[PDB]
Amino acid sequence: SFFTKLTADELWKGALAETGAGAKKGRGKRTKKKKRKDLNRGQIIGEGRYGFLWPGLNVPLMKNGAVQTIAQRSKEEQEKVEADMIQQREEWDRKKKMKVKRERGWSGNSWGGISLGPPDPGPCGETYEDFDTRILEVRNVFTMTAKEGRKKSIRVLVAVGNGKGAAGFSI
Amino acid sequence: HYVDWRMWRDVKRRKMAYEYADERLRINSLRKNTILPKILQDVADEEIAALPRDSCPVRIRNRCVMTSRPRGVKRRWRLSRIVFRHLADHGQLSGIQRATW
Amino acid sequence: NHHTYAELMQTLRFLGLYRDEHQDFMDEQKRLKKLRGKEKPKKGEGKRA
Amino acid sequence: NEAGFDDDGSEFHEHIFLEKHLESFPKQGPIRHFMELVTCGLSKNPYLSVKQKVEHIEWFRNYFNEKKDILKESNIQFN
Amino acid sequence: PPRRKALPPRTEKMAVDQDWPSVYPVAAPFKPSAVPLPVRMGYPVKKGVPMAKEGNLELLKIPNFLHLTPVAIKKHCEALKDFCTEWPAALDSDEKCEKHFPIEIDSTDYVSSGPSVRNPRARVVVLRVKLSSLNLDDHAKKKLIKLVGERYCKTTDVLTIKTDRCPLRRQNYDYAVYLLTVLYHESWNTEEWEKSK
Amino acid sequence: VNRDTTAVPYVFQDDPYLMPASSLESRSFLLAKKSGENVAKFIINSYPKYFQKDIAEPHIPCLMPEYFEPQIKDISEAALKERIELRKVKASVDMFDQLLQAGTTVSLETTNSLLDLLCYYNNAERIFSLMPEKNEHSYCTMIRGMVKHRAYEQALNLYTELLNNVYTFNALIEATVCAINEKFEEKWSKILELLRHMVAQKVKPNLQTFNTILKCLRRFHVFARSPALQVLREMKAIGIEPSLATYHHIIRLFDQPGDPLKRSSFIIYDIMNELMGKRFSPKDPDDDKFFQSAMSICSSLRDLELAYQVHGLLKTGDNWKFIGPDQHRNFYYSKFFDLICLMEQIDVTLKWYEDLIPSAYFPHSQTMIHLLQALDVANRLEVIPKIWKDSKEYGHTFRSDLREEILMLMARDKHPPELQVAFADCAADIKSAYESQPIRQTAQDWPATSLNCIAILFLRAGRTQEAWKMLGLFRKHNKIPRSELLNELMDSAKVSNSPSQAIEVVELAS
Amino acid sequence: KNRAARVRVSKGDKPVTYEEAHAPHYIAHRKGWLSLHTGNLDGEDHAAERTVEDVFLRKFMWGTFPGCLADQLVLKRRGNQLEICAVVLRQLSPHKYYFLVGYSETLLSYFYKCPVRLHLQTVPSKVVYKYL
Amino acid sequence: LGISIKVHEPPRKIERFTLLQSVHIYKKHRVQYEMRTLYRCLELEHLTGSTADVYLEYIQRNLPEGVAMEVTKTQLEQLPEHIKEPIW
Amino acid sequence: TYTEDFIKKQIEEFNIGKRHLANMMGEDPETFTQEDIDRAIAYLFPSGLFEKRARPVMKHPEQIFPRQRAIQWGEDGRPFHYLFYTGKQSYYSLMHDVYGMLLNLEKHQIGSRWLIKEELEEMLVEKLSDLDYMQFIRLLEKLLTSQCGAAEEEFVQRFRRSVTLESKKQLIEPVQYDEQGMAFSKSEGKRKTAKAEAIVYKHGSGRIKVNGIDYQLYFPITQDREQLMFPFHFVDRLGKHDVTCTVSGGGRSAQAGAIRLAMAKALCSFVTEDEVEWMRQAGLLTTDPRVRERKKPGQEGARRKFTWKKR
RNA sequence: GACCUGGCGGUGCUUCAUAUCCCUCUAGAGGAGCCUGUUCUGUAAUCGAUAAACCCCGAUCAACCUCACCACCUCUUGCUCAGCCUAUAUACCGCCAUCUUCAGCAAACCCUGAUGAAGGCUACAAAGUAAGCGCAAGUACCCACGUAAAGACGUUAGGUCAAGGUGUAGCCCAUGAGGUGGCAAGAAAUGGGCUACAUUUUCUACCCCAGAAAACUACGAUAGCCCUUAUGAAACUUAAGGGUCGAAGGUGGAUUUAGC
RNA sequence: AUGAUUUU
Ligand SMILES: [K+]
Ligand SMILES: [K+]
Ligand SMILES: [K+]
Ligand SMILES: [K+]
Ligand SMILES: [Mg+2]
Ligand SMILES: [Mg+2]
Ligand SMILES: [Mg+2]
Ligand SMILES: [Mg+2]
Ligand SMILES: [Mg+2]
Ligand SMILES: [Mg+2]
Ligand SMILES: [Mg+2]
Ligand SMILES: [Mg+2]
Ligand SMILES: [Mg+2]
Ligand SMILES: [Mg+2]
Ligand SMILES: [Mg+2]
Ligand SMILES: [Mg+2]
Ligand SMILES: [Mg+2]
Ligand SMILES: [Mg+2]
Ligand SMILES: [Mg+2]
Ligand SMILES: [Mg+2]
Ligand SMILES: [Mg+2]
Ligand SMILES: [Mg+2]
Ligand SMILES: [Mg+2]
Ligand SMILES: [Mg+2]
Ligand SMILES: [Mg+2]
Ligand SMILES: [Mg+2]
Ligand SMILES: [Mg+2]
Ligand SMILES: [Mg+2]
Repeated sequence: SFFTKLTADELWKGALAETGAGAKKGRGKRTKKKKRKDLNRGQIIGEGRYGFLWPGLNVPLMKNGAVQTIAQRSKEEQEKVEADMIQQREEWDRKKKMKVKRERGWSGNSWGGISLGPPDPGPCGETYEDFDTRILEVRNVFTMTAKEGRKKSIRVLVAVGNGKGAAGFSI
Repeated sequence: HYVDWRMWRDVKRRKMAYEYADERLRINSLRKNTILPKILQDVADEEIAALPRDSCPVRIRNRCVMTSRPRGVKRRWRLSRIVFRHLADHGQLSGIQRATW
Repeated sequence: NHHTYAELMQTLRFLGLYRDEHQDFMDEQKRLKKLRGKEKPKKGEGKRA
Repeated sequence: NEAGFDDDGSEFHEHIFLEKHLESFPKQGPIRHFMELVTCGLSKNPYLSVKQKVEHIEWFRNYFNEKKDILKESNIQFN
Repeated sequence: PPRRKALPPRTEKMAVDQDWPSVYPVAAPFKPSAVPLPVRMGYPVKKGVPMAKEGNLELLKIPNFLHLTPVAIKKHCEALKDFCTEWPAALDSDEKCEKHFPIEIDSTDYVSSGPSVRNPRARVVVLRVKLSSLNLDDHAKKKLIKLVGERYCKTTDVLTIKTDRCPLRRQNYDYAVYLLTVLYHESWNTEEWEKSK
Repeated sequence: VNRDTTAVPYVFQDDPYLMPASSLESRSFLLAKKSGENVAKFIINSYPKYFQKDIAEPHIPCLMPEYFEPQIKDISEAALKERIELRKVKASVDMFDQLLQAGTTVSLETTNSLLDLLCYYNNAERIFSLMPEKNEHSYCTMIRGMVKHRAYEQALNLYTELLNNVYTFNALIEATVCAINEKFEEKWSKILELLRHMVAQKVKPNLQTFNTILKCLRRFHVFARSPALQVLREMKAIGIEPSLATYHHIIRLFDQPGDPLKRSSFIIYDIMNELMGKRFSPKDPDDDKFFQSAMSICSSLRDLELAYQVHGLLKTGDNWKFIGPDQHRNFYYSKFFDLICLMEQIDVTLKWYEDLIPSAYFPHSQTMIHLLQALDVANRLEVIPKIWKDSKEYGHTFRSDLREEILMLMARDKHPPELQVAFADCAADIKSAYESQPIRQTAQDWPATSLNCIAILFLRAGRTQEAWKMLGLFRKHNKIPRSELLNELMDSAKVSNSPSQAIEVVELAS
Repeated sequence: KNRAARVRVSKGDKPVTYEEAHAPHYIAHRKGWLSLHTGNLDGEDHAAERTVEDVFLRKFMWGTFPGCLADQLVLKRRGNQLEICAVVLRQLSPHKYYFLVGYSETLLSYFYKCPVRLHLQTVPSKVVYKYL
Repeated sequence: LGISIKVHEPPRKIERFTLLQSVHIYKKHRVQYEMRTLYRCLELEHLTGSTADVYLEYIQRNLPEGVAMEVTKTQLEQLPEHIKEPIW
Repeated sequence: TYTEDFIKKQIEEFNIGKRHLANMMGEDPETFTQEDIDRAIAYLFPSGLFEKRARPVMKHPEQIFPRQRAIQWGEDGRPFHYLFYTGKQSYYSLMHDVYGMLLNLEKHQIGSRWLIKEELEEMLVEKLSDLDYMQFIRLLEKLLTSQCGAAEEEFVQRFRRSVTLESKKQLIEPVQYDEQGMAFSKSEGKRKTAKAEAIVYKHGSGRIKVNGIDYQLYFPITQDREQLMFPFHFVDRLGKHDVTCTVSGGGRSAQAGAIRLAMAKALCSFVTEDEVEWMRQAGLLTTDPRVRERKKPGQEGARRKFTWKKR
């Protein structure tokens, strides 16, 4: 039925299942997580399967100084449009599947030795483009809470330096 | 394109009950009086029994027109309780609010 | 009239004047299942038969 | 609340007084008593038009004509 | 090129002395670009203020009386004054109205919203008449009261007849008048079986 | 209620983003809305079953699915008449041929109706020949169809056949004038001959006959001026009241592209006196063109009083509905506003500007130029920045003709400091418009006069640094600053005691 | 705990409007109804019909104007006239807005056999009442 | 328009009902809804048919959405010709 | 954060809209008040939301917008107040002034409530703590107790607000005269779903007509007659007045209580002021708010709960 | 080995619970009959809830329909651009339960612990400032009282794939659709409720001044049997009324519920 | 007096 339908957000929220008791105490793995895909990205208003051309929405309102009439693309032309849309979708999927190489630190999966880039500028027009920040240790410390039980927190040690004798560290 | 086959059967029963409705009324009028002869009344009983089953008005159930729920349906809006509450909470129903007194 | 309320919107969507997020979600999921390998068996094609 | 709705220009006497349609029906007997009840119900009915009110009477006349043999068994004569 | 820029609201072009009824001729949804009123609506947040008229859905959810300003109402009534007649001066009091028009007719019209306007409650017609006005002697008065039964209230000396059988209001009115006529004539008529009272 | 000035036309939305800015945008938005209505109607007609559910009481026939199909498929006269009513020209003629081959009789009225459909929308000639009996109605409609199809000689020949055996005479008059290119007197003699035929047949000429004659006489620019009055006297003698199209034909004929136009002035004066205080009704398809043609005469004669008489006649009662289509209303409003700016007090002209623009129409770039010229004549230059803001609102930001006129007018003479600062702000806004021209996709224009005026205004307002930036634009765009501009630069340098600036002015001057 | 039409708290960067930030118990106290009609009145009828029409109209407008509507719709009925008021964005061109408005009004008028009039109020962005 | 009018406020009506708060096995917890109908009666006396028709048309067209109107008539009539005297 | 320039723009917009609103309503723009603005807003934009702040409001920007203090540091960044680096300059400067006045006084030697905390925040703009409020009140009280000068008395009165002390004296119905000239008083009483209107004459034969029926016949229960005797017997006026009372709604006991309240209030127009006060202190002039409590869903009754099973 | 936090303690002290822990106050349940759920037994015959937080619960409700169960039979692009009340509530959206008859949850900063998990208060003040949610305040009913409503973050992988939608997995001559017929009971136990065991009662007039009955013809079934009536096409079955009979029950074991 | 094994 038409009324037994939901919106994109109402469907993706259920499909992704980000909430729930599973993702609260490490009861599920992150490997099988699926990412949300926008279905309104490549779609243009006025495009249909039948390939009708509506003046003012799908095609320009006036052509050669005259108002266009309602037209319909040929079967071959519509097949070309469908093939173009499929090719664009596959290219977009390929770009997402492309992986950007990241320089590893002391080890392949170790956060130590990885640079965090220049420090964030201060609110008073102060910049630290000369300084460089690198990570030394990332540790997941835990504490016990009455309600939630184990409480997970991240402790990170970093070091900043400019290369001219001025340097420091913080946690 | 209805919600389910149960709703589709209910629609068919309503359509077949809307038909044959006057014929049932006329025959049942003969059956529901003592003035007419008993033999004629018995023949009317045979005719109304021989009428199609789906034409019987008691086979119609007031299901939800949104989720095909056979129970928990308000007759004024023809909606199930869950759908009615969802619309009322969203505010899409005029003049309906939470009752506090 | 659920037949009217469904076919009319289906016609509008095929004419490019109505966008249905739910229908797009179903089509995308069906396409992904076909790519994964799980495709709807055709009528008369009995896997158990 | 009634614009665009006319019941063929019928009047109150046509809608109510349906005894003129019982000329075929016998004026005495249980059949007459039953038809008096039917006509009284049709006259009190506000949701029916004159055409369908006559149609109910026509159906009863046809049904009684078909079942005249049963009426003969029960010592009743129709038309 | 940059996206199309919305023009400044026409309230700036509007002057203080303006024909507001002309600005809002009929009932229209609230438009901040057309209403030169800095009206705010909405429950304020902590250390906040009610939301501005631009984008305020609450203002849009209010049936506005902009088209019904007092100046507009007076002007509309002045134009419509040509369409109205004058009540008779002789019927100054309700007693005189009752004296000249003993029969009163009551009917109800219903205004609804939606594609359909049909309403079965619009067929009811009520006819009230005082039996004192009717030319009734002792026999006719008593027979009429017995015939009508509870339809006549002795305290008010008023006979009330309600007709709803007829599908149309005009047919109900005709039936009500016909019932009153036959009741009056039969009440005056004397039958032999009445001697067994 | 009364007409409101700040509001846009009622057809458009009342949203700042949705309201049109220019006349071209106004036309495009209406066409887009009409396109949407056509698309919706096409969907309804293509799929009627989705809308066959009556829920409104009383019934609304217009809001119902449309059916234009020959339901009766049987080959019969009744179904043939149905297709004639449905105006299916191809189906009707094929069915008529099949009916004729079958041998069943066809009524004369049905045959005449088929001819009327074919003539308005060969096959018609073949059917006309195949008619066992050709009646005067069939001859008349065939002549009218030929005249509509520009077969004037064929129509005249058919009329000769009819003679051997009102609208017809109108077709004949058009046919005689258009088929041949003889002299005006010969065409007038042909018209008189047709009138003599009309008298012989006892047929009364009508308003359409008179309008067709006048438009045919209009084809001769000057030869048929006096005969137009003769036709007009004939109309009065018969008793036919002239229509707006009749007056439109008279003015377009009597008034020609000539210098004196003394008789044209007399004709329009008499027509306005004749039509003063009179309401009008639709009588002829050319009634709309009357007001635009009259306004053109008013603009040509430079008679604003006459234009106000035309405007007053338009606003009398329901005569405003005869203003005409969009192109007619644009021409009428533009000429009316231009004449107002030319021959009226500036204060009343501003009142007319507020009442008309933009409620009546979106002004053209030339109209805005004329308004600036009127302000220049009135020596009220404080409104020039306001006109620039109006031009930006109305879509005249990048025409570059108004920009040059505004800059030249502001920098023409010195002003009090308050007005000078306002002019400097307007010049900066125009400078930003030049920096953001949509024409920059092809080329960017920085006129030397525009650069000089902006720099002069900045210097007079005290924007010395901005003037140096303007000088940088001068050497960037290969434009030479004027001597007066250099003198102002030297004065500023001397005030600031800056020999470096003085050397800079000398260097750029050399 | 209740979770009926309530936008729960979050990190604090979630923008919400006035309608969606107010819980259903605030109806008729701090916010009004999104639809007005005489169906839900003592003695009146066709409440179910109005509800079905309102649901279809909201879904039809949502699909007809993808990425355009900012807030919910205000539906009003006066006799035979139907008024649909929407707050939309400005991303689309005015030609597309006018084309859809004309198409939507004509299609709905023929479908529901009543004069349907659509009004649009464009805003630069979605109005944020608060950040939950 | 010069019409004598009297306005009073009839008592309001509140229609309340209850529904299940949850979807399952939670009969105890309920959610209660209500519909409030406020009445306003305006009685206009001593007017003619033409004046009444104009007034009704004006108010009905200006009636805001979500408001229902019921107009009760009181028409004055004389005795019918047949009931003038007892012919029977 | 709202700047002063934004406030000025809102004030200008408010003035323009006020003149436009007066033009719309067809009244004099000069003699237009906030009440006139409120009436116009209510009529033009009718809102039935129970919370008033959710309705459309058009007031002055000063009242609508909150109050913010000016920036203490200028272009050079130097704060303008000596006690700026305390974070609560307004409070501490006020405490400094009070302490200074206390030193000066040492050298020299019902409706007034102390300022509430919330209004103290408004006066001092900056936020204060509960104990900060307590310390400020303590200093003001100590200042008031000490010998106050003219300036000190003015300073103390600055931080005080007037309180209207409502009197508990029972109102007296005006005495009316009937056709016969007899004096009488008319009053009303209300019990739970019971309403009674009583007309009590100054002099009479001690009769009490309830709905045209004598009391012993209308209320056969002795307790109801005890209720009717309570007012007159209390003021020692038993049998010296006549009462004609009509009661409707409720049970027999509710009707008796409603009549008792109506007669007692009507009798107050004939008894002395001390007797009126004594009746009020005896409970004869106070309406009883005890009414039937609504039943709640999920419960057998108002407070009664369903049977609870541990397992 | 020594610590941080939480939980727990038949762990100390102080104040405490206001239908509330005990001594107290009222009326009940548990024993009788009946109505209605559940557990076990039986048939060919659904499913779910099933400590507090299930048990007149999904149902503001089942002779056909509902029905999703079973037996038999019938149909194959199937009312649907299919369909599936099929397995997973331990993938979820959506409505909820409970602590809550709480008051805490905290973004963004700063400080302390030698820069460890972590902690951050003393008012005659000693490192905390705090946006926001909740509480509070407003709002609804008869007031400012009371009752509603509201009640965050989280716990119980709590309940709901059978309101509806949906991820994954499964079938497509069947785990889909339709027709006919049929079960939904009691060996036994138990939850909730109704009616009684009577004299502060039973019948009658009355709605509060009476007359009768009152221990084997007293009280007491809404139980059983027969008849009639109402709806329905279909009433041995649903309901109401009348007729017939007058059973257990004589204040209830351990235990337990609600009320300011 | 007791609370089956693996489940961050
Ligand atoms: K017990
Ligand atoms: K599932
Ligand atoms: K029990
Ligand atoms: K294991
Ligand atoms: Mg690796
Ligand atoms: Mg049923
Ligand atoms: Mg709860
Ligand atoms: Mg109780
Ligand atoms: Mg028991
Ligand atoms: Mg079970
Ligand atoms: Mg189970
Ligand atoms: Mg079955
Ligand atoms: Mg069954
Ligand atoms: Mg199945
Ligand atoms: Mg399992
Ligand atoms: Mg769960
Ligand atoms: Mg309170
Ligand atoms: Mg509660
Ligand atoms: Mg609260
Ligand atoms: Mg579980
Ligand atoms: Mg379970
Ligand atoms: Mg199966
Ligand atoms: Mg008993
Ligand atoms: Mg019995
Ligand atoms: Mg029966
Ligand atoms: Mg007995
Ligand atoms: Mg053991
Ligand atoms: Mg263990």
